[PDB]
Amino acid sequence: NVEYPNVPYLGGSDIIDVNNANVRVYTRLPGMYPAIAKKIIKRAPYKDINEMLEKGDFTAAEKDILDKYLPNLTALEPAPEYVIDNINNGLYR
Amino acid sequence: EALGIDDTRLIVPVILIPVITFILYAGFASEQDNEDFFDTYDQRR
Amino acid sequence: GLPWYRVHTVVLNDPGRLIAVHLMHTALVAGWAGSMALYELAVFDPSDPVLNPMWRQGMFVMPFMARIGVTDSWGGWSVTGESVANPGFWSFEGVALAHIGLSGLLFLAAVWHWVYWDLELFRDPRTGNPALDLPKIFGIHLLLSGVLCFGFGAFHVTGAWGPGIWVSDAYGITGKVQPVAPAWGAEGFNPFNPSGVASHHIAAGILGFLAGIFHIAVRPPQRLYRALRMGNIETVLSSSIAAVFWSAFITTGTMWYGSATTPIELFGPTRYQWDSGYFQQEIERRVENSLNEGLNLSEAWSRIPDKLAFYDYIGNNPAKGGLFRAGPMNKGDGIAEAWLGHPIFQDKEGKELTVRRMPAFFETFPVILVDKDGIIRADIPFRRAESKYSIEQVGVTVSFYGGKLNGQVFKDAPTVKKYARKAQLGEVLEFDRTTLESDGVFRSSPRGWYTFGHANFALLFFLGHLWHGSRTLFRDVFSGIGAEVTEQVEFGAFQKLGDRSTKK
Amino acid sequence: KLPEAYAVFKPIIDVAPVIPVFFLLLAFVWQAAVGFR
Amino acid sequence: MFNPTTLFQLIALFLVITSGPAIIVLIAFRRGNL
Amino acid sequence: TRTVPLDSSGTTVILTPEQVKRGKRLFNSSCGNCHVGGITKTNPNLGLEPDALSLATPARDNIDALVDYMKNPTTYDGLESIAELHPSVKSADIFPKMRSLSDEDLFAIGGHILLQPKLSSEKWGGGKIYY
Amino acid sequence: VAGRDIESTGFAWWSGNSRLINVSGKLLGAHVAHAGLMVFWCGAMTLFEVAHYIPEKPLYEQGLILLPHLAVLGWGVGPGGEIIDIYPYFVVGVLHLISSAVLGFGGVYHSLIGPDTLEESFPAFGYDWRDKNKITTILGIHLIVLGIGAFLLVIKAMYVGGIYDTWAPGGGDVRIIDSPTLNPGVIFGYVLKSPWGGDGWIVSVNNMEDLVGGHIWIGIICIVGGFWHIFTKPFAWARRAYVWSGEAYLSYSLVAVSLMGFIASQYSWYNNTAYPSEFYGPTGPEASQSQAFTFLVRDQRLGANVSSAQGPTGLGKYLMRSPSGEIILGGETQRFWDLRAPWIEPLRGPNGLDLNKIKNDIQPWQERRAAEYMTHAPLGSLNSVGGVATEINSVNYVSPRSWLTCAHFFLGFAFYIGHLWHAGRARAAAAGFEKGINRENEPTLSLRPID
Amino acid sequence: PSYRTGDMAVALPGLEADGGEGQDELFAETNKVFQVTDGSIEMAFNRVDGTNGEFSGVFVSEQLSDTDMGSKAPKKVLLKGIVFGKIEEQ
Ligand code: CLA
Ligand code: CLA
Ligand SMILES: CC1=CCCC(C)(C)[C@H]1/C=C/C(C)=C/C=C/C(C)=C/C=C/C=C(C)/C=C/C=C(C)/C=C/C1=C(C)CCCC1(C)C
Ligand SMILES: CC1=CCCC(C)(C)[C@H]1/C=C/C(C)=C/C=C/C(C)=C/C=C/C=C(C)/C=C/C=C(C)/C=C/C1=C(C)CCCC1(C)C
Ligand SMILES: CC1=CCCC(C)(C)[C@H]1/C=C/C(C)=C/C=C/C(C)=C/C=C/C=C(C)/C=C/C=C(C)/C=C/C1=C(C)CCCC1(C)C
Repeated sequence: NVEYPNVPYLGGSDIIDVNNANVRVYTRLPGMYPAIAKKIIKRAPYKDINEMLEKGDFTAAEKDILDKYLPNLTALEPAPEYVIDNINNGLYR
Repeated sequence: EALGIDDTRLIVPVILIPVITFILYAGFASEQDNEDFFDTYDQRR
Repeated sequence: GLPWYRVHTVVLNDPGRLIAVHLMHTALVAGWAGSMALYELAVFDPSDPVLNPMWRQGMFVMPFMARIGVTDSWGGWSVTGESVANPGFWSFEGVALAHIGLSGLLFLAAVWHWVYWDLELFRDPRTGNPALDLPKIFGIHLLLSGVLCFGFGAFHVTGAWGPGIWVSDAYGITGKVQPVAPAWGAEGFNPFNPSGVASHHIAAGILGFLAGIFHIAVRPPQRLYRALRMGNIETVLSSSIAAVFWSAFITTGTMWYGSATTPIELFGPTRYQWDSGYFQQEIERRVENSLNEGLNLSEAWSRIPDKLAFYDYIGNNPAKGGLFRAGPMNKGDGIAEAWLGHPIFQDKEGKELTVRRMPAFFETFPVILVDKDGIIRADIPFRRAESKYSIEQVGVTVSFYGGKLNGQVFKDAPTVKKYARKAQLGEVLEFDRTTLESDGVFRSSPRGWYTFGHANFALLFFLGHLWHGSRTLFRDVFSGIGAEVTEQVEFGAFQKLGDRSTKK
Repeated sequence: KLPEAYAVFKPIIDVAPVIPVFFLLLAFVWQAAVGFR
Repeated sequence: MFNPTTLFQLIALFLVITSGPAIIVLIAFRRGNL
Repeated sequence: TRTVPLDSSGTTVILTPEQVKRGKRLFNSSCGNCHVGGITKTNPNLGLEPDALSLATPARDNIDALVDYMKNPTTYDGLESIAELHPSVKSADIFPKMRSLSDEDLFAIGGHILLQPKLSSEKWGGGKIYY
Repeated sequence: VAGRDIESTGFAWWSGNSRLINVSGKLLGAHVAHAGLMVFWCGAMTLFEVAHYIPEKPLYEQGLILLPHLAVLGWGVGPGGEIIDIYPYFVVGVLHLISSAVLGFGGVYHSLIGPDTLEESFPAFGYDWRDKNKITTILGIHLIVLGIGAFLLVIKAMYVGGIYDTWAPGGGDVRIIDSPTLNPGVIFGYVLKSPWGGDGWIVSVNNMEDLVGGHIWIGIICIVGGFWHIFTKPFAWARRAYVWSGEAYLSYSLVAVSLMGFIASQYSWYNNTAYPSEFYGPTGPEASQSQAFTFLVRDQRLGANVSSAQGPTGLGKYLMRSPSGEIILGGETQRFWDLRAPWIEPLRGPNGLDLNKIKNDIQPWQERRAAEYMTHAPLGSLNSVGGVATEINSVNYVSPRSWLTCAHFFLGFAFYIGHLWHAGRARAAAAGFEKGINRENEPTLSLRPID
Repeated sequence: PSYRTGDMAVALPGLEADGGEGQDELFAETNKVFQVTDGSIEMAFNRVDGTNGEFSGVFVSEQLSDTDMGSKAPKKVLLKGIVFGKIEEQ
């Protein structure tokens, strides 16, 4: 769409929004790729962060990484234009 | 698929038309002399 | 028989019918001038000279009428925006009707000279053949042109007996026809000094008058007569075409680059005023001077005239049009209604941002916002790409100072994107689109169209000059060569090439 | 790599492929020597 | 500068490039049917 | 420049020009087909840009980390090994071009990888945009 | 000296080989010397590629085109396309070099000091171009020689060590071909197959059994036809049809070998059976499908549902549907869905790629092959820079398939041009107006005006 | 889902100068909206295999067509074909 206010969190800022961003934005955070982020993208829709921490099948070390990356991580309303492109998104460089 | 032929009715014209053209050409050739020559080409028609 | 491309060579040795066809061409040109003026008066809108001047409406001969005095109309209006109670005869309509009558008179004269071709004046008293004493004719015409140039520059331009020429200020705000005193120093060769016009015409008229006296008085040398083929009129044609395309190149340059003879209130601004930020620098200087007097931004930007902000706009750039985007400039972006004011773009932290202006090369330019340092702080994505510095993310807000939207602050993203896309083009204006059904692609000014037409005409007349010089210097071998060429083309047969007396 | 018994003859093997081009140039030189009769 | 592999390259190239012209020159010296 | 970090503590080593040239040649011969320009043609989510190497577990912004990756490559998280998929001296039988690289060769390759961000900056790992 | 100038032959120095048309012995010398040149290039380039061979890199990464030709035939090749010994390549090169010395001596002898015309000294070898019987005898002898060569290939493939079959289970190995396809239906349905996409005419031979069986057929046909031409003279229709002169025969050969050049270029570009990708490298279709297949594997293994991933246009991003209804790889590689490769056919069901076999039946060597082929795609430049034309000068790779295909397409077109030139001149010289129009009797002046 | 996946009138720079209202006539075409329409599927099983988990029959589908990302009216599509599936262990 022409107008979309919830797109500084698709990799343009520090805070990363789930269920609307590609797997490439988890490469900025060490230890969040290609593991962990796979669990985030597979079970995409979340209400907030705690829903991701509970519904995701995260092991204790993965939970330690999640505890390492609380503040640069959020969960907003899902947009189907970005849900369908959370694995490839057409970016390759 | 030989010669792109999938139906056997397609073979009837492909074989038949050259036969008729060969019949006309064979009349023409039977009108000819048809003995060997020693030249680059045959000037007899 | 004659080919189709040689049908006019029948008047080459017929002076009476040569004068007749010249009269017919002159009548056609004068009639075109009159009819073009009448059509432009039919399609001209004199209501708003500030935001809809004559160059926005595609007027072509109206600028040339307004350049040297004719500014009023019988309808009661002037191109300066004033009201004229008593227009007088020499209005736009008066000039057009005078040109139509002149065309008719020249047409009748052409008829007479075509019928009465065998005048005794055109026959040589010595030989009896139809001949023209071209050097003395050139002397007479040079004397006449010197008299006309001196009179124009001494009475018309100076206002001694005449209206003067169009003189504007440095930024095209207050321009009118004024008497012009000549400048005889080196400052008369400043092309943006209108005093140079008067001084040039006076001095060149005097020199041309003296040279015409000389050319009437003195016969040409035999070496120059044989070398330049002065008995043949095609050398006159060749040299005249050469001088004409020289003059066409000169006028093309002075139109494109601008001079005092091509003011921006008649032909529009130049592309180099947009490239250098001429009007932008002037507007910023005025705003800074008003801010130094204790005014706030609203009062400083409200003091900027609408004409000055209208000049600082890329739609008025002559280098933004198209070859086949025909029509007036109002057929493009539209008819300008109002100046919306200067947009100032602020992010969520209050830092000011300026949209980078579109260069004249680019049909489309990406919308990017830079800070005072020059770093990209916000932009608009291309069409649908994932973004990092978008307008919605940075939260860019735009506040307008001056103009119609003075004091208003827009914070919603679609409006901010719209106004940033407008500010990419320069000053933000309001355009009317339903009057002429404007498509939305920029069109060139009369300055640009004049430059295009006359550059191409000069380039083609260079070829014409080459052709006629060739036909002049090679008249004896026009239909081909003979058997006297075979001996000359032998290598080393003669010492000097082409000379039979230098045989080895 | 060549076998070590013949590895010292590598430069000749490197020169060898372009020799037919030298044969073409040799034909041209031979025609130059007879004056292109 | 001086490499035995490069030296042998240049020697072999010189012999190859001068064998044929040597044939032509020697045939021209013996006044053969060149 | 010729000075790249060596250890994870902050130790730096000054590379000889012969090492730089040999590392450039070996990187263009053994890694170029998949790491032209500092990017990855087969996994474009990761690259040889210093930000991607530094923000990794373990961080590959030093000589020893790069040599260890060339000896035992792991995933970006580090828990899973990719020695079957990525060339390594452990998998030199899998990838035949690795069988000629020694420890000094890996040292030169790592020095070239660390040395390129300081040569024509923003073009190493920036893809076709910075060409 | 008469016969070697323009005053005695009518041909200039730049057309001096046409002075050999009626000089049979010197023509034989020229042909034998040229054969020596060809064998010399074979030996010299074979030894050059042996000397430049790096045991670590594959054959297609080193710019070698003759070592792959020997690797097809099973010399020094282990299982999986591994080059284990290059000594037989050296043997081939040295044998060709010595044979080229012999052939060059023969060519020089017959060109310079042998008899100019063989028709009086050795009548069994002398000939006239207009004598159809002797020319057909020579043609039959050469046909039987070619049949013997084809049977040499057959003997190599069936008895002497075998040839490299890239379709052998496990990843390809040198295999004795014991049951060649002698069925004329298959062999001549290859010949009558369409040359367009999905069929490929005879470029689409996908197993060594068909190759060996049809080479048996070619040898039998060539030998039978050679004896046929040794014992017969052309029929009356053939005598009326063709021009009987040396230049006409040359033009016929030129068009035949031009067609062969085109066909070999397409063999090198598309076929991966007679041109295995372990040696010549992957084809363009093979490289694109390798890239798509490796991405498919990396997304099926690392958590991405490839069969339900909608692309940017609503089509398949990884797996899509073919125009004939099969499951093929999605993306821009959908045009290359006709690819058959030994590393993908075990993973291919009756409806295309079987998803269950993709997720279950992958052998690791197929992973290695697909990971190797996806990087060295046949895209290069004349200055040998790898990748697309918008790449930097750091990759040095142009595929041998590209070199062979471009060179032989160039030569096929050039020899079609030569065929047209020589056929036109043969007709004009037979009719007798190859030197220009006769001024005394111009054919056009004796015709009625056309309008 | 929409037929296509994921802000200017690039053609007309003079259209975005009108003042206050620029390129707003060509806004719905510019605003490519990802629209997820809904549909209903009804399938019946004509024959069911007992040895395996296979079933066969016909299906009737009703859904919407391309929206041009929210630029054209979605026409409803009626699809009546055949269906097959296997039921086994999860
Ligand atoms: C494949 C290349 C090739 C071959 C095999 C031939 C062969 C021949 N050409 Mg020829 N030619 C060629 C290319 C070739 N040409 C090209 C490219 C041109 C254009 C420049 C010509 C132009 C040309 C003309 C104008 C004429 C010939 C003629 C001849 C014939 C007589 C040769 C002669 O008397 O030379 C004598 C040459 C020499 C004595 C010097 C060369 C000595 C040898 C051959 C050099 C090579 C030796 C070798 C390196 C050592 C091998 C020995 C072995 C033991 C290892 C001969 C059959 C003539 C002909 O038609 O005769 C009737 C003739 O008039 N040619
Ligand atoms: C088996 C192949 C073969 C054979 C035996 C011949 C034999 C002959 N040709 Mg021939 N030809 C061939 C292939 C062949 N050609 C091909 C493929 C072409 C198309 C390019 C031609 C084009 C051709 C022409 C145009 C002519 C001959 C001529 C001749 C006769 C004299 C040749 C001579 O003295 O050369 C002397 C050799 C040279 C001077 C060396 C020249 C080296 C060239 C310039 C290298 C550059 C080639 C260039 C890159 C190719 C262009 C691109 C291509 C696509 C066209 C002789 C009967 C001539 C003749 O009189 O016929 C009776 C003649 O005029 N041929
Ligand atoms: C399309 C085209 C071709 C390529 C070049 C270019 C792109 C520039 C473009 C230019 C085309 C050209 C050359 C157009 C020419 C237009 C012209 C010459 C128009 C002129 C028309 C003349 C007119 C009305 C004259 C009217 C005069 C009248 C009643 C006089 C009447 C009278 C007479 C006859 C006797 C006395 C009394 C009175 C009343 C005065
Ligand atoms: C045994 C050994 C172990 C490992 C090392 C090593 C590789 C060196 C190897 C050594 C191999 C050796 C010594 C091979 C010997 C090779 C030889 C002598 C090759 C030469 C063959 C000669 C040839 C074709 C010549 C043919 C003649 C031609 C065209 C003449 C054509 C022409 C003539 C007839 C008229 C004029 C125009 C022209 C074009 C010149
Ligand atoms: C099956 C397969 C897999 C891989 C390897 C293997 C060799 C086995 C391969 C092929 C095996 C076989 C049996 C291949 C057979 C190929 C054949 C029969 C090729 C023959 C092509 C015939 C051609 C051009 C004919 C050309 C003649 C033409 C136009 C006409 C000539 C003339 C006539 C007769 C009519 C008028 C015009 C003219 C010029 C006077």
